[PDB]
Amino acid sequence: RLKIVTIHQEPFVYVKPTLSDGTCKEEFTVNGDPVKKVICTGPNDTSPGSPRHTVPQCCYGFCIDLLIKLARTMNFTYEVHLVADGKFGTQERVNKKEWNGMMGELLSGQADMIVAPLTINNERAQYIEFSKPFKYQGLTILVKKGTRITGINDPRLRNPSDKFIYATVKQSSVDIYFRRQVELSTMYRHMEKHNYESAAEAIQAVRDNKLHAFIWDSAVLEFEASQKCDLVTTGELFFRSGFGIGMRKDSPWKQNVSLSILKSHENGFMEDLDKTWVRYQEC
Amino acid sequence: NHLSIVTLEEAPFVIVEDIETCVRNTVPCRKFVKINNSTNEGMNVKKCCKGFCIDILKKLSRTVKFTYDLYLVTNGKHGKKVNNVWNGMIGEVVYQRAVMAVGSLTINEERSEVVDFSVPFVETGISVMVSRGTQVTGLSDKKFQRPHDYSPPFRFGTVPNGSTERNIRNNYPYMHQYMTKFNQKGVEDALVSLKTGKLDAFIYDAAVLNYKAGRDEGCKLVTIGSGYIFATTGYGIALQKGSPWKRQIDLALLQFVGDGEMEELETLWLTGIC
Ligand SMILES: N[C@@H](CCC(=O)O)C(=O)O
Repeated sequence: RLKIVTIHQEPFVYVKPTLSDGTCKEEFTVNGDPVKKVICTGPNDTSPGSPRHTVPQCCYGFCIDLLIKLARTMNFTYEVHLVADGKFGTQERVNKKEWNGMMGELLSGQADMIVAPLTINNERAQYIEFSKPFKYQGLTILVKKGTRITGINDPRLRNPSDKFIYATVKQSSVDIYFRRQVELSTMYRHMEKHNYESAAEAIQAVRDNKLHAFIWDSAVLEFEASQKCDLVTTGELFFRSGFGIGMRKDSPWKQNVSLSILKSHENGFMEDLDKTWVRYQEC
Repeated sequence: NHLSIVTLEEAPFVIVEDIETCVRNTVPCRKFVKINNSTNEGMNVKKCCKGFCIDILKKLSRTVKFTYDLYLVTNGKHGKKVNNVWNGMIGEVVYQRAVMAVGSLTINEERSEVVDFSVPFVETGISVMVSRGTQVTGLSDKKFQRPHDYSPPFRFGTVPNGSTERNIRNNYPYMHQYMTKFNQKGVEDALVSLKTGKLDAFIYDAAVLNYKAGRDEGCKLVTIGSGYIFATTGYGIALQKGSPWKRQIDLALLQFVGDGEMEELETLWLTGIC
């Protein structure tokens, strides 16, 4: 019975309360099919430095459908939980270094597999096994409709001031990316003061004119812009990256997880998930 | 430390030139050339190789710390399983003639059963090239799926024996059997067929098609959709199963992506005027 760790990240992972009886509300997809939901335990209010009260919740979305497909293909059972600290995972200095987020849970044995929109990168690949990518995407910039920014090389990003605020999500692949590239140090120092605990909080802050630009995954940002017409993406993709399933290096499932993902791209299953969860709406 | 590496010409990933040494952005690469067809005798002609994948190989050689003897495959091309035996670059790796295969080598499920692939280093998949304005939705378009429902039927093909034909054969049996009369011997023949009106569409590797549309004279030939890709995958370095080289090659490729070294290679080799 595999312990699966995930994270709230629409449209990949939706997280909703259970009904009073502890079951999940019956719903249908955009195509009329029943939505497959799983019980996922996790903390409720994610306020930093506070105690975490774990409660059963309902999880569904692209990554949950992918998990169900992996479980049926490879004949394994599982139990899903939401990452306790609500983060994707970075390695921070404490000489000693430690991993937080889903990366920390997988390496400590709190999870056996990460099934989420987890970016494949050098830093994490030294410690864990990533599958071949289940999604190819990159980074883009989300702004309020009307905000004029050319992209990553715009002077309001490259020569920053407190008049135009931009940020990413703390302890994420975007935070890793900006901290590693010396040429991005000017931007990293600006963002460090303004980074958000979660993508949802950052997206809301762009809608509320509290954050002028949010730098994040195009797979998420393009979805948000397709749903909220006051939100737009700007500029070409940069840091073209993919999402992969994460496992420990000694996992007996690693070869078959990657073969299953390749099979899914090739037979149209991955495109079926894009049509169900990602590309069905337009602004 | 000194590794036998196999490649295959496919511009701009691997471009072959005549040699009396290899200079500039080129590396030595040999090609076995037959003396005649009534002998097994041949000679290893010294040639020079360059391109996106050659630049990747140079970076890996330096970072991972290996030297190599690069050769061009002569038994087939990228890789096909024929009577259960792999030929092409895949075959060279399977049958341990090469430690690794570097080139425009698509990662797919059946190849991953016999070789280990590195992380993908170029995004690809299956795209469709048409003359600008051709109305085709994607691979699921009825003009492709049920071709004889149209009078006259749509004329489309691929270059057989690669990952694209294998995908079409497995997914769309009627389309596949219809298409084989439009098989193109190579990408250059297919582009000529499209430009002279002998073909309506050409289905092939997305990365090569995007590169060709980028350089098309007059920018007449385009890939359908927003440069739409079915069965998104990538090119990968093929290694022997259980290779001790995979771990460090993967970390190095991921380091290059993370340091923006891949975007530079894309600008240098792939982006076109169109
Ligand atoms: N890159 C392909 C060859 C071209 C194609 O079939 O699209 C392969 O590795 O087979």
